[PDB]
Amino acid sequence: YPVKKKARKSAG
Amino acid sequence: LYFQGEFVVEKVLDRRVVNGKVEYFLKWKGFTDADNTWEPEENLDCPELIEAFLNSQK
Repeated sequence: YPVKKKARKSAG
Repeated sequence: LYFQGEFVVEKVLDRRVVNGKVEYFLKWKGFTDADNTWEPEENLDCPELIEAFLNSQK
C-alpha cells in the first residue's frame, strides 16, 4: 500500500 | 468503495484551475492513459512529481 508518491481519487 | 484510499501516481502531466481550486492531471501507476484523472491539490501526496513537472515547464 503506498506511503509516498500517491494520491486519493475524486471518484472515491 | 473500490475508489477510496490512495493509489500510486506515476506522472504529473498538467495543472489547471477550476472554481478556485488547483488540480493536477495524473497518470496512475499500473493504469493506461485512458485512466488519467484531474485531482485537486488536497488529494495529492506526490511533491517530487509535482516539482519535476513544474521544473520541466521552466
